[PDB]
Amino acid sequence: FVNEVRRCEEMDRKLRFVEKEIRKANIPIMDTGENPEVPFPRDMIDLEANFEKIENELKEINTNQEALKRNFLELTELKFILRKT
Amino acid sequence: ALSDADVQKQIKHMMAFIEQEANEKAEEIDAKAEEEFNIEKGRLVQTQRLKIMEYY
Amino acid sequence: GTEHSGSTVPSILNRMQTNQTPPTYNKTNKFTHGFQNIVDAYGIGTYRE
Amino acid sequence: NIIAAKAAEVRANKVNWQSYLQGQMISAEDCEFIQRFEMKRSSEDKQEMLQTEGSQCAKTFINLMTHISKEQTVQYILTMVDDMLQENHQRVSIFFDYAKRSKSTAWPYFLPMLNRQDPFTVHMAARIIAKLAAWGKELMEGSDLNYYFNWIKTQLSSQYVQCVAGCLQLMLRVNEYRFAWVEADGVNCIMGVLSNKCGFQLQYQMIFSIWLLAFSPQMCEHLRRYNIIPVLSDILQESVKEKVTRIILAAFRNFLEKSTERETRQEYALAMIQCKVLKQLENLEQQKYDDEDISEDIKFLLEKLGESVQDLSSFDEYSSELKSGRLEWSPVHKSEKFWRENAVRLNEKNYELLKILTKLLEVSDDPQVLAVAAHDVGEYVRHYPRGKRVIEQLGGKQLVMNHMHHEDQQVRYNALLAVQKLMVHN
Repeated sequence: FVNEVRRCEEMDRKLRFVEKEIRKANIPIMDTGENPEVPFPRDMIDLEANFEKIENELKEINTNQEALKRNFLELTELKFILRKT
Repeated sequence: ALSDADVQKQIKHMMAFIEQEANEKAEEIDAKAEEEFNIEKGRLVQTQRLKIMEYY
Repeated sequence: GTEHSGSTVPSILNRMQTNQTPPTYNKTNKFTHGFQNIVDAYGIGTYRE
Repeated sequence: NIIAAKAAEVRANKVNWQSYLQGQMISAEDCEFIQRFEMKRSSEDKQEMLQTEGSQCAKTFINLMTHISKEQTVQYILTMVDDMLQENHQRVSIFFDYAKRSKSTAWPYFLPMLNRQDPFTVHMAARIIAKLAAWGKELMEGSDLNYYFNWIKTQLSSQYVQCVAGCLQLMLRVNEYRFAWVEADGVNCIMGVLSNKCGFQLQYQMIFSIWLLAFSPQMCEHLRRYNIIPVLSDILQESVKEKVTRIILAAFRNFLEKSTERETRQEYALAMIQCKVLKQLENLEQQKYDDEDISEDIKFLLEKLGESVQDLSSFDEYSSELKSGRLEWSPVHKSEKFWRENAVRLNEKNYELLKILTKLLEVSDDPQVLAVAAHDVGEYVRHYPRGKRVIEQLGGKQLVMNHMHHEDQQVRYNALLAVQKLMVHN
C-alpha cells in the first residue's frame, strides 16, 4: 500500500509549498478549532489532485511573472534611454 | 451466551461470504463457456453452410 | 461503525490471554501529568506495580 | 434473511404423509412416491426414480399445491415437494420428469397460483420458472412470465424481492425469451429499479443482468438510447464493493468486444467525456487483486480508452467544429502533441481559421465557447512567433483584453492566461 502512502507524501509536499508561499506573502490562517471534523472517503484523492493542479497553476504564475518583471525592466530601460535629445 | 454466539456469527458470515464469491466465480466461468458455445457453433455452422449451399 | 457501513460485519471483539507482557499505563490529569513524566524520565517499572 | 428464514423453518419439517399413504384427503398416489426412494443421497434411489417415469412425480403432484389450502399445512407440504424439486443437479437435470401424457404438468397451472403473494407461493413459482432456462422445457409463451405481477410487486418494496431478483438474473441466459422481454418494457423497469438507490445486492444483480444482456451486439445497439454506460461509470465512482466494480468493468469490456458498428459506437468517446474513467484507473491500477481477470479487463479497457481518445482527437473534426460555430471543451486542448506538431494546421488559407476564430471572439457572447477559443488561441501562439506578430497586427490582443473584463471571472482568468501567452518578449 506504499503507493497510497507515497501519494500522501506528495500531498504533504504540495501543502508545504503552499504554506511557504503564503508565509512569504503574509497571508494568515484562521485556525479556529473543531478538531473532530474527520471523514474517510476516496474522493479526498481527487480533491487533493485538484489542489495539486491549482498549485501547479500558482507555480506557473510565479515562473511567468518573473519573466514579465524581467521584460518590464528591459522595456523601462528602453523608456529611460528614450529621454535623450 | 456471548462468546460462542459470536463464534457462530463469525462462522456464519464466513461461509456466506465464500459461498457468494465462489458461486459467483462459477457463474461467470459458466457464462464464458456459453459465449464460447456461441463461438464454436457459429464456426461449425458456417463451415457446414458452405458445403450446403454448394450442393444446393 | 457497522451501523454507518452495513457490510454485514458482526464486529466481534473476543478476548485472549498469552505469555506476552502487557504494557503499563496510569491515567493522569491537570496536576499529575508532569509527575508521571518525572517518573517516566528516570525509568518505568513492571506491570501492576 | 426472511425467505431464507422460511426455508430454514420448513427445512426442519417432514410432513405427515404416511398417515394418508393411500388417502384421497392428501396425496393419494403422491405419498407412494414419497415412501419410495426417499433417500435422494443414494444414486440407486435417483436412478430407479425412472421406474415411476413421472407418473406420480410431477404428474399427480400437479395441482397438489392447490389441493391443500390451510396456511399451516399447505406450506409444509409445498415446501417439502419444492425442496425435493430444488437441488436436482442429477436427479432431474434436463427436466427428466417429462410425463408425456399431459402438458399441464409444466406450464399452465400458474394461473390460479401466484395469489396471496407472501407464503412461499411466488417463491416456488420462481423456482418452477428456474426449471426453464437450462432444463428440458422452454416457456410455452412469453406473456406467461412477462405480463404478470410476480415482478411488478417486487419492483419496489423484503427478502422476497431479493430472491425474485436472483432468480430473474439467473433466467437471462437464453436469447429466445431475453429478447422478448427486453424488447418490451422490461428494460424500462430494470433501468428504473437500478437507478433507485437501494441495497447494493439488488443493483449488483441488475448489473449482472446488464452484463448478460450485453452478450448480443444488436441488443447493445438497441440499448444505446439509454445512458447506461456513463451512469454505470458514475455508480463505479460512487460505489466500490469489489465485485460490483468487477461487473461494471466486465460489462464495459463486453460492449467493447461486441462492436456492432463503429459509427454507432460513439460510446467510446462517451466513456471518457461523460466520466474520465482513466482518472479512476490511475488509482485502480494501484489496487492489486489475485483475480487475473481484473488485471486483464483493466488493461483491455485502458488500452481501448486510450485509442478512443486517439481517434476522438483529430484536427479534422476539430476544425469542422470550429467552423460550425458551436464549441466545447474537447480533450485535444490538453493534447500537447496537437499543439506541438499539428498546430500549424490552424493556419489555413491566409490564416482563415484564425480569422474566423477572431470573429467568433468578437461576436459570440457564450462564455464556454469564448473561453475555449481564447485558450486555443493562447496555445496556438505558445508555439508560433509568426502567429504572435500576426495577432498583434490584427488587434485581437485588445479583444482578449476585453475578455479579461468579461462578466464571468473564470473567462477573465482564461483571457489573462491568453494575454500571458501573448507576452513572450513583449
